[PDB]
Amino acid sequence: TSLSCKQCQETEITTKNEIFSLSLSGPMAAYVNPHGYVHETLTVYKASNLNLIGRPSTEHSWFPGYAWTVAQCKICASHIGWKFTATKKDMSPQKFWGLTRSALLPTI
Ligand SMILES: O=c1ccn(-c2cnc3c4c(ccn23)C2(CCNCC2)CO4)c(=O)[nH]1
Ligand SMILES: [Zn+2]
Repeated sequence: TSLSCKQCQETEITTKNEIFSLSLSGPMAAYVNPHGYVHETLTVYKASNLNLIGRPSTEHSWFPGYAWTVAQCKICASHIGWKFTATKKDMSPQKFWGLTRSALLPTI
């Protein structure tokens, strides 16, 4: 139960027992960005070895209620996913992560 950066390979990002379904039609979804490109994601509660980058934004957020910040590998600066943060106190969970499945190992 261990998932790692695909590019540098050594770095543990998260474990499989951190996965959860917030699509509610699965933990694994696919979302389209503004330019029309499709990203196949995986929602997890917790992840580490990630440098965040930029302010949280809600421009075209895939989870309404939440804002997204870009996330990268500490080591190789490879784009892993985004971190989602709630915009009010009442929501739950308050924060989680949406990771690119094709950026992790093993890919599932
Ligand atoms: O919830 C999410 C998570 C990530 N994204 C996302 C992934 N790639 C982009 C992206 C932009 C905005 C959002 N995203 C652009 C649009 C044009 N101006 C620069 C930013 C270019 O690439 C979301 O759209 N929603
Ligand atoms: Zn890496």
